[PDB]
Amino acid sequence: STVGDFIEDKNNYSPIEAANLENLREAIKELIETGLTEREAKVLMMRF
Amino acid sequence: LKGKTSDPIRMYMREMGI
Amino acid sequence: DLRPLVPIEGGRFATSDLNDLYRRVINRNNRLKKLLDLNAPDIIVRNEKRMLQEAVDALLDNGRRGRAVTGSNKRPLKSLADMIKGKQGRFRQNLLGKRVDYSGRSVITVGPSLRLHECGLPKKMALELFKPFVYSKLRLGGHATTIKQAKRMVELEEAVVWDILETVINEHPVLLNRAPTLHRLGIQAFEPRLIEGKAIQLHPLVCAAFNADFDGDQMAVHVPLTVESQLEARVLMMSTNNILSPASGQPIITPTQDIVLGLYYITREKEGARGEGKLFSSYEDVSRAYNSGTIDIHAKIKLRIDRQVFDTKGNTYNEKGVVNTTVGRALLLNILPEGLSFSLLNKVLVKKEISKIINQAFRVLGGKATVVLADKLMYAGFKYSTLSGVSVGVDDMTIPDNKEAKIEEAEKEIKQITEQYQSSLITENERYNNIINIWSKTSDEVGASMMDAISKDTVSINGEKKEIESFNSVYMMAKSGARGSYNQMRQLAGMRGLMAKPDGTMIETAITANFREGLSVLQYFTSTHGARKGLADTALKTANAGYLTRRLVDVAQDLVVIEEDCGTDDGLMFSAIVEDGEVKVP
Amino acid sequence: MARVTVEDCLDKVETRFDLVVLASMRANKILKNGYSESMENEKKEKATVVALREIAESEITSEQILRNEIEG
Amino acid sequence: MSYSYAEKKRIRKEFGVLPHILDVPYLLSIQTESYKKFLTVDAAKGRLHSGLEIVLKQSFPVESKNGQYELHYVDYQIGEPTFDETECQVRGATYDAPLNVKLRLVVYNKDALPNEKIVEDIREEYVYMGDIPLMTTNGTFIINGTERVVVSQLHRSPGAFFSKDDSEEGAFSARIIPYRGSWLDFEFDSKGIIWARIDRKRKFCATVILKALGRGRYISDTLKYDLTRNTDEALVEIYKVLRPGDPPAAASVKALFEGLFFIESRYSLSDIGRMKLNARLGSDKVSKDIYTLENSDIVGVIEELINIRDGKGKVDDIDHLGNRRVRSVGEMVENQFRIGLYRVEKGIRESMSLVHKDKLMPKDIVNSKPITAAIKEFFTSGALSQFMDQDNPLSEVTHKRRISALGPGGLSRDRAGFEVRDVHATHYGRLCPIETPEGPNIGLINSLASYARVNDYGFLEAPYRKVVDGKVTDEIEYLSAIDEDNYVIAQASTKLDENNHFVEDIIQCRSGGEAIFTESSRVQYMDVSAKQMVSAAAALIPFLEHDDANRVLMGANMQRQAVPTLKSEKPLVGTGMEKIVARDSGNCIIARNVGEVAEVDSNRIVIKVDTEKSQTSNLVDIYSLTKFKRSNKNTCINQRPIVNVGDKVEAGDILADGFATDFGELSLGHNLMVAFMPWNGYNFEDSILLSERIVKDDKYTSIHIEEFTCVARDTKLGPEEITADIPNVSESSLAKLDESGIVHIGANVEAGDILVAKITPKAEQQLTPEERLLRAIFNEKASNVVDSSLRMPSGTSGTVINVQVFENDKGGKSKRALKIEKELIDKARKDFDEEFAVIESVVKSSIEQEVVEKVQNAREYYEEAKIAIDAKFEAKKKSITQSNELSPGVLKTVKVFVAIKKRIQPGDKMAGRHGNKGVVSRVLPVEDMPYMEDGTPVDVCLNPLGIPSRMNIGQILEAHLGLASYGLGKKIEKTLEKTRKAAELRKTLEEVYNSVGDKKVNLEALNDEEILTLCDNLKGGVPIATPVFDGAKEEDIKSLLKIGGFATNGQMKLFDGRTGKPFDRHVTVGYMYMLKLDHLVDDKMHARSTGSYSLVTQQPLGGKAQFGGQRFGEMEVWALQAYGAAYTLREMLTVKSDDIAGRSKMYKNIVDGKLTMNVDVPESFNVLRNEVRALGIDMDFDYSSE
Amino acid sequence: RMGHIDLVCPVVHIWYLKSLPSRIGLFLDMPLKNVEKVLYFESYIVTDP
Amino acid sequence: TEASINSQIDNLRGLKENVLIGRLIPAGTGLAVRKESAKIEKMRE
DNA sequence: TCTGACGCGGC
DNA sequence: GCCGCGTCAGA
Ligand SMILES: [Mg+2]
Repeated sequence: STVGDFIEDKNNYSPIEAANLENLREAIKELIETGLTEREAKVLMMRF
Repeated sequence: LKGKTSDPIRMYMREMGI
Repeated sequence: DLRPLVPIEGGRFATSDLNDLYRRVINRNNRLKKLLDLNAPDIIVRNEKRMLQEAVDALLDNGRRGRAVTGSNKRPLKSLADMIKGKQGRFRQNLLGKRVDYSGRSVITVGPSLRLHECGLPKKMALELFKPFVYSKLRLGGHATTIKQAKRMVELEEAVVWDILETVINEHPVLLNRAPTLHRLGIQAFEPRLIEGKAIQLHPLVCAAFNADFDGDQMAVHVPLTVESQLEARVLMMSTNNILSPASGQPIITPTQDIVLGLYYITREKEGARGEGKLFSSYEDVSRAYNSGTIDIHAKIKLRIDRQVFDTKGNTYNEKGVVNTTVGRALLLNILPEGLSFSLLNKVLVKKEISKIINQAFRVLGGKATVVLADKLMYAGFKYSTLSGVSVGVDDMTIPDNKEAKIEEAEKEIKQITEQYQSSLITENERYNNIINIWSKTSDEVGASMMDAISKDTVSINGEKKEIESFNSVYMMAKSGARGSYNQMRQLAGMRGLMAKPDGTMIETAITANFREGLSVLQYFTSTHGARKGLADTALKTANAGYLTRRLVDVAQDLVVIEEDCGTDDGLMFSAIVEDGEVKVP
Repeated sequence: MARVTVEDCLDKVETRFDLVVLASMRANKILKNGYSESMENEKKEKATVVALREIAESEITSEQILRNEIEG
Repeated sequence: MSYSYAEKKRIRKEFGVLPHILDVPYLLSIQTESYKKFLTVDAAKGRLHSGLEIVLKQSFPVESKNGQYELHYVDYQIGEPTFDETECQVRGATYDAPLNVKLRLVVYNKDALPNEKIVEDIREEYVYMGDIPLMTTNGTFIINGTERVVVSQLHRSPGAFFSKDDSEEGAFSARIIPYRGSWLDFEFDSKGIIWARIDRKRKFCATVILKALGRGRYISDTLKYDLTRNTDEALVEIYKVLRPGDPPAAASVKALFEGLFFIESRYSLSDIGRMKLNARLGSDKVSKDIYTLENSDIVGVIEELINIRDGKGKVDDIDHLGNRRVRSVGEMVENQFRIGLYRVEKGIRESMSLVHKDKLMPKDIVNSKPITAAIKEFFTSGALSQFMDQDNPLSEVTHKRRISALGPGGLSRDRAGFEVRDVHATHYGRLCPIETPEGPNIGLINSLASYARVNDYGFLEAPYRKVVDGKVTDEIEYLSAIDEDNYVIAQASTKLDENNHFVEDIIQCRSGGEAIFTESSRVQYMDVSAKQMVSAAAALIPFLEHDDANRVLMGANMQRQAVPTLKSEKPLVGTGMEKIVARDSGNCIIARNVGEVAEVDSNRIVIKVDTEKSQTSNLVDIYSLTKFKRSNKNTCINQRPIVNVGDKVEAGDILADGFATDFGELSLGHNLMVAFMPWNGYNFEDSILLSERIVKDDKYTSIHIEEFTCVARDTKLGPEEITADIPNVSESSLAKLDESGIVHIGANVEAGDILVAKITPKAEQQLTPEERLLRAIFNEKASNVVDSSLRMPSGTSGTVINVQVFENDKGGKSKRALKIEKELIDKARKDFDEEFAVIESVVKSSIEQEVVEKVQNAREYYEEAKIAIDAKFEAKKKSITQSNELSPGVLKTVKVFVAIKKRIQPGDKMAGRHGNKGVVSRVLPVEDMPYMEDGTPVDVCLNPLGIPSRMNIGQILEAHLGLASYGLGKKIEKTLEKTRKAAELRKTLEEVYNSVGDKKVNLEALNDEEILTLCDNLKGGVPIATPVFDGAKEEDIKSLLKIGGFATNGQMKLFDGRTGKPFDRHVTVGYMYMLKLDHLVDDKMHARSTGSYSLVTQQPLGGKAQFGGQRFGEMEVWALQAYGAAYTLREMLTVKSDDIAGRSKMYKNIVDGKLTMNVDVPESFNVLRNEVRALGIDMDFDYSSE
Repeated sequence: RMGHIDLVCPVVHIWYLKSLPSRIGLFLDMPLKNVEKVLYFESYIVTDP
Repeated sequence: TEASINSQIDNLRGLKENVLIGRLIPAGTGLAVRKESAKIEKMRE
């Protein structure tokens, strides 16, 4: 072999590193949907 | 002489020491 | 990012060869501009303007015209064009290559209990290849809610994991492949089933397609994922679809090595045996009898049969009566499906007939009937090939008796030829050729002798001594096409004979000994020549056939059956291809 | 090969290729209909084989199957 | 028959007929002696000058530029290795020896030769030169602490070679092959022109050189064909060929030509080209000492060319061993030394052009670098220096006798074919024509034949017995490879009659190199032995002469990948050669002097030597054992002592056999009562069935010693730390960690626990809004550090045995570092102090016992013992304060050592010595195997269908002999299960041993205690030795079988284990030694779901080292095409490998559980469109409406 | 996302010169070595008739 | 370099091109699709 | 090594 | 219009 096939991609999100995210990106998007009537939702969205 | 020789170093040395 | 400079271990970096050629053309252009500015003499202007052209050509593809540049390590650099050509290049390396995911590979073992559409699978590789499916089923099952949850619960191998895994793969076929993949039977689809251990098991009847044997070969395994794919594997790629070979209609799953030994063994006959000439109504009768241990399995009995038989023209006529069979063959009566005539099983059953059975079954009865039949054939041949305890001693190799004198005649004639030469009465080359023929013919004779010396055994049976076909081991291993041929028998019991020096010109001294008797140093040395030559000749071919099939695949890669009829009315004239001595193809 | 095989299905539909595409369409339809209510897929087989069984028993008459794509 | 210590423990009944003319020479001579010639001298061999000094001789008088500067060589002195062998390995260094020489410089007024250099510079000193890597006693080098071996090299000889590439007639040629430089030639044509070329050129007529000197016709056939006129036209024409487009000069080409063939440092033949040319031409009238070419020589060349063109001569054979020679390491290193000296002296002629000093000393001049930076490179990167394949003691010897034809100055893997890959009739006594590789290398490796040797010029000789008028004498000579062409040689089995006269008349022999029958009147030599033809690893195959060759090839190539196991078990059917290999490799401990055992324990041995019968000695010597030392393939090495307290031993006996040996017999496997019967398919093709008694009794179980190592660097964000302090980690996963960040010594680590815990800092979070929120809910702080610890990779287990830790440099170490290092060097120094103290206690016991003169005799030996104790306690601190130069940039590093037993399991690979092999297919419970009538069961169930087709019969005969030995074992057992007396045991032992065979072991020579050791050691079986071509014949095996009480067959009656009803057709049984091969299944499983990807192409990795990804290569694409399997081919090329969106998309679809696919386009194609676009070519997608 | 480099004096694409047959040669209807001489600064050639 | 001059167009139309670019090759089930889906038009039209 | 397709120069 | 001698392209 050669060295030019042991260097690997390090600055991206392996398809697991980018699947444990939408499982959270969508989680709280529902968690909040069982909170305030509407207000604190608006406030947390605007302020975060 | 101008005899198809490709490498430039000779084609420069020739004229150089003229 | 197509010529990176990523830093790697050792606090060092890994440039690409393109970075250097770029870093050269650039500062050469820069110096050129500076010169043109400063109004230098035209000689050095010329030298710069030429050095620039050289670096540009090197960047495009160095080595086209000069003595292509090298780095410190003194390798010819990998220029631009040198990336999209050659076997290691870009086209046939990463566009038709693609190391894929969801794959694994390990050592193969036999597993003679499976069915023709199954395969063992170590639970570890299974847990790995199916992991996301397991994740999905755990989440939906309500035993974990996040992904970190399931990943943390599979890392420790919970018990429910194994159950959910087993239900994942209930009907999820996989692929199996062996490295040199010459024909489409080099890839087939099976249905896994969990096993412990760390090696793949595959049904033996297919080790002829994959051209595999169990001395260490390793197979790969890929998974299909979609709904179209893992249905295409089921319909077009499962082992139960590939019976006949695409090359020629001959079947490909016929019993091979000692599945044939047992069948041929229990399907022979013997003259004076126990229970001879008895009477039996049906198969179960013969079974009950034979398990009681009174009858010899090679005995001749009379069985009354009654079963349908399929005619050529789609008829199905009834057949009945009493037939003189052998205790062995009746034991195979159970497996024959209703539809085939008993006339197939009622013979001695060497390989060329087992294949006949399978072909006949396929062409009239269906496809599934054939795989079930081959199932039972294996299941039985394995059984009766070990109750017979076939084995091989050294006295099973019987040297013929007339060997010494048959050698004496030959060596005396040789002395006579040397006489005719020594007094210059005969030339040289003719002496050589006639010596060759002498040794050849005598070796042929001494070889043909051991055939009668090992395939026949006389015995003073009740009344007298009559010759009968022997039950010798090494004779049965080769009269049944199981594994062997006449030549090996010759070199075991007869004599080696003529050993060709590298070219092929025979040596004027033949080897008189044989393997049961061993050889002297010189006699072994004379053989190692051809040994090494023939051994080396394969390795120096393994790349050539692949070359030719590659060329051929290119020539016709785009021939597809696209339309029912082309309507034309022109073709060729065929006729039996005589060769002045025989038809050789009707 | 649990119960049903291609040799069965090949009697109604033909060319053994049309089988693939037709069964795939049918299994996709049966899949997207929310059949995955999860109290059944652990007692029976995947839809990929349910479709084959359905085509073998000659229940669907694939001439009909396509008419479920216009139902998309 | 004991005659020695080890054999006295378990004698080996022997067979054969032939008397033992000459013992086999030392095995590793080729590798050792090729170094003494380069480093030392002996006048007896005539070697007055060590080749090193000879290479030094040819450079030093240089006298740079008239500056009254003289440069003369005086002497040379070799330093001492700062660290001995066993230490330059542990420290991670190179066993080295510094080189220093002596130079004198002299000067005077240095005017226009007015007493130029006569008066000044009366001094001289021993300048440092460089470093010289020394070899151990066994022929290996430790380079950066890694035992390496430099295989010899076979290469064409320097001289004249005439051939004819006969796609023509008379297309003769010639070559003057030089030892270093450029090689001429002289070819013919169809018509008869004598052309000439210089290694490659325009084809200019050969008379050009003759002008460059200035029925015999062809001169006139050529002279009138070239237009050249006179002397200088020749040179001005040649100079065009050598340098085209180079305008010639006047006083330039005159240097070119006469430097092309006529400069003693530009072209040479080195005592061989000269001799091989002189003898080829007879002309002694040319000095056989000057190696440069000569005009008389070249006209001889052309004369011989035309002479052969007439028909008076003979072309040569390029493969005939007299034309190819061996060149070992002691020559390669000399060559590199020569290059380095070139460089340094060329630099010397310029380091005088910067005079600034008063009374310049002759030391500032000399440089050193280009010498070591060349030697070291050849040693650390050359193709002819690979790791010593350290599977087992046979692997070592094989690798040290190997002889390649590859490397600098040789062939290439695809630049040869069908010729250099064959056994020439001259190979006979020199290279084994059975032992080679089997890949694309077959025919270029050629292990060495046993009795072979190397003459002073590098040709391989061989021994022989002369004959004198039909009576075979007992003189022995070493006949060369060429003189052998002429004589006629018999073979070692043709019998004699009480006076060494050939009983037969017409025999077989090799007359003209090839084989022929002839008459005893015309023979001149008989071979020294029988195994003279085969290698030193072929001779380990009983009944070799009853086997094929393609099969014995594999049988030899395989038994050197065999893996040693826990308890070595001697073979029961050997060839009396395992006594030799192991003894002839430094894995055993041979006593130097004869004496008595003082005190032995499993760490060292002490021997007091009776000086009465030994030369002047020291009354006590030691041997230090080596426990559990690793080896390149991760296999455990440990020696185990044999002797007992107070035993009489002799010089040349086995004190403690070590690696994979047993009582001094190379043993690689075990013995298994084995049947031959197809069982139930479970040995279908070549598979194997085992019996679960083998496993439960630790029969095939090895010890593999892994070794990990973690390192800590100084990165641009700060120092990384190995302290046992990392958040997100409990004290449970940390529980097995000590108070310093390093695991204990004893903790049975698991598959994925921490070995050393590290951390590295990071930055640049700017975390997602959701990460921000969730930090803001649980008050989750964002740590700036990340841990990268060291954990055992999955699928492994084991425990810990050693923890090496190397600290930093130039920094006063802290408490747990400095104090711990002092405590470790203390546990070394104080313990070794008690060691040397026990040694001194032994010496003092032997002195006070001998007090009845120690007043002056050994009043200084302890003075030398304390000297070395101090040398080691200082070398235990004479390191760099951190044990290495640390390769700057590295703070701290640690080595971890893990060991794990492994047992055989379905999937491993066994293979007997006879070329048969297979994969273990199952393991059956004890009660299932077939079992003999007595009750004993059978271990293995091989398959009978194999043997006939692939004619490896010898395995059968091995099983018969094995059955016999096993019967003879049970006999002695029966006689010994009652009446443990001694006399009648001598009787039954006479019965067992002296019944068959003509050797008569002479069992009278043992006492009533040694007999009770022997009968005990013989219970398992009785060893037998069947030499390789002097074997034991059938009827002997049969008489032995009868003595044992078995059929005059191998065959016997067996019973199934599932019923009990017997099998018909009595089955063969026997013993059949078996091995396990280094192709385990634990390191070939390798599945993969998703992992890293390739940087430049975004595709998975490969190799199971990182995470693999199985190559779905090109040929597997045609398969899926032919099936018409479109879909499964499509997403096999995008979603699985290099569709960035599709990867995550599908991995998401799965975990959710819906149906969808997006397959836009792969990435490699975009990369291709770029790479083609980076040229003036515009490839691009488009649309079409026409 | 590519870039580019500015060349002071033009430079011949090697491919269309040394590809056998030379498209430059076939175009200008001259033998190659005669072209390479011009290119290697070894002669001149009338551009203005 | 030869096709570069002629501005060569290349209709895919083959088996070793739809693979370089990831498309259902025009054989096997590929033509089965191009048939069955085409038979949908005549209905929905 | 080769085997040739394809040359493009001496005559 | 051709008998020998080159380069290139795959082994
Ligand atoms: Mg194999």
